[PDB]
Amino acid sequence: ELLKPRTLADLIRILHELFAGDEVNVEEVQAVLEAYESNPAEWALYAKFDQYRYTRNLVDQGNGKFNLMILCWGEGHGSSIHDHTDSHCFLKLLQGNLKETLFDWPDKKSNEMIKKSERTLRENQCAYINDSIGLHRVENVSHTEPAVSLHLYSPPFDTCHAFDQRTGHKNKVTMTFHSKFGIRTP
Ligand SMILES: N[C@@H](CSOO)C(=O)O
Ligand SMILES: [Fe+2]
Repeated sequence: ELLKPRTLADLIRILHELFAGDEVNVEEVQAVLEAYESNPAEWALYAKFDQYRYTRNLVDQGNGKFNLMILCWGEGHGSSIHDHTDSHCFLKLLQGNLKETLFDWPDKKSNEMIKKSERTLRENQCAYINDSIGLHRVENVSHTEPAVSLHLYSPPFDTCHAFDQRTGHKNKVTMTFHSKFGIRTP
């Protein structure tokens, strides 16, 4: 039974229940993420920005089944075009707006990767991606407003591929945490 999370801590407790088993009900998880109303005081501890690129801040390590983290995007900060390593990936906006651009998996032949679609993700909305859906790029295109997002990945993963938009060629990247549980982890 899905109830509205009252706070980030409550959301975390609910997520531990939803991931207690071996499978994932994507629509239920997205619905509970969306139902949490962002409260900046509750996540300020994790919202550690860097001037030059977006940061990844671990909030909860789940139950062996997922990682929950907060990403902090300065003005103009964005990602590579990337995949999600055979995992579910939910993104909920906590502050600001992000542009998500979708791309198909490239063919083996070298070619420009042309966007398939794009949308603006707005405060409190929860999006979902997985490799079956495609690849994406996520960007804070604002010149004036930093963005903060809450991401849930299941299973957890710490490597992915970045894709060259000009050719479709991929390179393996190791992801790092800027902080864990509020503690900077240089
Ligand atoms: N997947 C990117 C963020 S966009 O992914 O919803 C990352 O975890 O760094
Ligand atoms: Fe992503």
